[PDB]
Amino acid sequence: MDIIFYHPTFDTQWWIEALRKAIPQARVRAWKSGDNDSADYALVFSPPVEMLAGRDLKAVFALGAGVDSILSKLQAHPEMLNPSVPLFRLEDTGMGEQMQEYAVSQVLHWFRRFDDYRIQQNSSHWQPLPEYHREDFTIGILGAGVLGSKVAQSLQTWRFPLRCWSRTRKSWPGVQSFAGREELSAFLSQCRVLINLLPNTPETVGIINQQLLEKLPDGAYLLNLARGVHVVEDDLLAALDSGKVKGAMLDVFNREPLPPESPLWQHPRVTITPHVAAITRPAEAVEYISRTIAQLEKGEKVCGQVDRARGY
Amino acid sequence: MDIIFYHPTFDTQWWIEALRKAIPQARVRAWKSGDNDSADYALVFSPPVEMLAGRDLKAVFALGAGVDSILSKLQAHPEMLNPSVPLFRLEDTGMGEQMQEYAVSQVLHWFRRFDDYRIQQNSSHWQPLPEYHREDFTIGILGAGVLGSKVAQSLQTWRFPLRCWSRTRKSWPGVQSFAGREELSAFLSQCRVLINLLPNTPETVGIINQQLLEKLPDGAYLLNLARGVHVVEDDLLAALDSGKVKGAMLDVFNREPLPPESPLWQHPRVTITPHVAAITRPAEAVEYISRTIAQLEKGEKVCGQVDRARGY
Ligand SMILES: NC(=O)c1ccc[n+]([C@@H]2O[C@H](COP(=O)([O-])OP(=O)(O)OC[C@H]3O[C@@H](n4cnc5c(N)ncnc54)[C@H](OP(=O)(O)O)[C@@H]3O)[C@@H](O)[C@H]2O)c1
Ligand SMILES: NC(=O)c1ccc[n+]([C@@H]2O[C@H](COP(=O)([O-])OP(=O)(O)OC[C@H]3O[C@@H](n4cnc5c(N)ncnc54)[C@H](OP(=O)(O)O)[C@@H]3O)[C@@H](O)[C@H]2O)c1
Ligand code: NA
Ligand code: NA
Ligand code: NA
Ligand code: NA
Ligand code: NA
Ligand code: NA
Repeated sequence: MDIIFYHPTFDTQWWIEALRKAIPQARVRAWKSGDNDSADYALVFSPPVEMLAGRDLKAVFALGAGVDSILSKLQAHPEMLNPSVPLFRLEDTGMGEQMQEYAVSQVLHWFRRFDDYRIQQNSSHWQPLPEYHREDFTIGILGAGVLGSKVAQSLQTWRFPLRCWSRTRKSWPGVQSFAGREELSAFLSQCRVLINLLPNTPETVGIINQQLLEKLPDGAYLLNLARGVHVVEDDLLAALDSGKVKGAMLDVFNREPLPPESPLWQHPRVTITPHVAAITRPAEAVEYISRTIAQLEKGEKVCGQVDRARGY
Repeated sequence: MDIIFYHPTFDTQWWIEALRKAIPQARVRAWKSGDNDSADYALVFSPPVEMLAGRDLKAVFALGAGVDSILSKLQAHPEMLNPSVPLFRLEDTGMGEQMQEYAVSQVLHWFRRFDDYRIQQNSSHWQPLPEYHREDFTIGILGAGVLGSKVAQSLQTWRFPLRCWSRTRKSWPGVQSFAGREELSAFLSQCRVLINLLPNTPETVGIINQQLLEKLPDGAYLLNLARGVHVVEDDLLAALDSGKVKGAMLDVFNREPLPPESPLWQHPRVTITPHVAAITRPAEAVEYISRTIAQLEKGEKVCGQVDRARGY
């Protein structure tokens, strides 16, 4: 088999050698413009149209969890990916654990009021604060997917009440499952902490807006780990200023790098990380890709597959 | 049986009623000066000498995990507690989990470089930082006791390399156990994060000093959850300023409330909480005390007992 690889910023030489070692029967090469030699599999991130267009590939692997950019690209250039080509994405490959690290750290951070103590430390002010209680600290997770379930599981360890929201019902014992736009209000009403792990689709763009934020309990916390387009930044700023939202930690934004004029940077109740919540671990991705190719060759079921009509 | 209760700041009425409900055969009363009526058990925090002196109690329960103040008090007033009186302390009663919340949150906080991103956010500066790796993030725990083991266990969940230090060898699979002054250097040499859960004894006062801090790897983190007397604050400040210690989160200090003149308050790399790491949960303490009295009455073994010669 022949594998073509393309990523704009990763260590291409490392990946290619690791793929050769993991799939010894594969000829693995870096794709450059002009290469129209055959390929059975394409491993891509932000690929050019010319790399995929008119290729009857056996599969394409998107080297990330989110596929919103490939899809919108294929939207603008429908000839980029023939409809017979299955599209795969990275399911977990270390991003589950990284999302758990981020979510558990910050949730405990808010629950133990380290944000308040930091404000007080700024004034050299010593004052113990009343403790919060698990019953008042229900955590709602917006997507209930590969990453959503991982986060939920890690938070169950800490005995927080848990609820998730998705398109289809989930069966997680101890997590109250909400499904559909019609149940979104009920879900929101108890979320002391709202964690966003939705994919970017037309049905979810802008979903965290004034209408959503007003359904939250007062003094809620927003942890946006998914895509910046999910949040209407002005509505968030208004909810922060009214006390509706006590605090927000944001890893993604409508424009990235977040422009320095944005009020989010210097807002006392906002924490910013430069889109680093979860990046794939190359050794785990190489294991996942070679295992998936192997299952494809054996006729076994794989499932980590992107539904291009559904949008994720 | 007769129980006398004394605490300077807790809700005495709540405790007394909860103890009555949990031990229905007990007459439970709040101790006030002048009360020399009989008592089988004393539940005390920071008691006056007059409450205990010359009483042939069946047991005394210190309403906390640390007993350094009762002991030093009994040191200054040897008649306060007859040597036949067994002294008990609160083992866990919810402080294990609270120490796990604090330790896991901050360790992940440092490991994911949220401290660096916060510095950068202060300048509205957007920059992803190289990730840290578990192999370089060994966590050492200074005490290996009730709270030390709880913290170690919660950190094992996250796959950090773990090592503990104590007087006696421990048998925790996956945690490398160090014991005695003679092995303290070897223990320190790999501690990327040093978590202090020692009791305050004459053998441990001042142990975190220039000599200890220089044995640490560079860019270490100090998390002091035990007693302020363990840390020589000037030596810590010097290690912070030289880059030896990247960061310190401190819940306890040599004087409390930490005086506002202390450089710790405004130091960029120091986080301060007003001695709130772990407080006992009254319902869990009442359960532990009544269960312990019950075991004492049945002749079973209890063990949560303070060794007054040893100092903890
Ligand atoms: N560094 C970073 O910040 C970072 C890293 C990785 C990923 N991410 C983001 O995290 C997202 C989640 O990844 P994942 O692997 O967990 O995705 P996933 O397994 O595909 O899960 C997505 C979840 O969103 C739900 N969903 C989709 N559309 C919906 C709608 N209209 N209404 C309600 N629920 C809807 C799905 O419901 P069903 O279960 O019913 O299908 C699913 O539970 C990615 O899409 C990516 O944008 C961010
Ligand atoms: N809010 C707060 O900040 C807060 C709350 C609760 C407790 N604390 C502090 O946390 C401490 C720990 O409580 P705990 O219940 O975990 O106590 P513990 O079960 O008695 O454990 C103490 C540990 O320290 C070790 N140790 C004592 N002296 C030593 C020495 N000279 N050299 C080496 N190791 C020594 C002991 O070793 P062995 O196992 O060999 O005996 C033991 O493992 C308390 O004493 C208290 O000061 C703070
Ligand atoms: Na390339
Ligand atoms: Na993409
Ligand atoms: Na609680
Ligand atoms: Na009292
Ligand atoms: Na004490
Ligand atoms: Na790692």
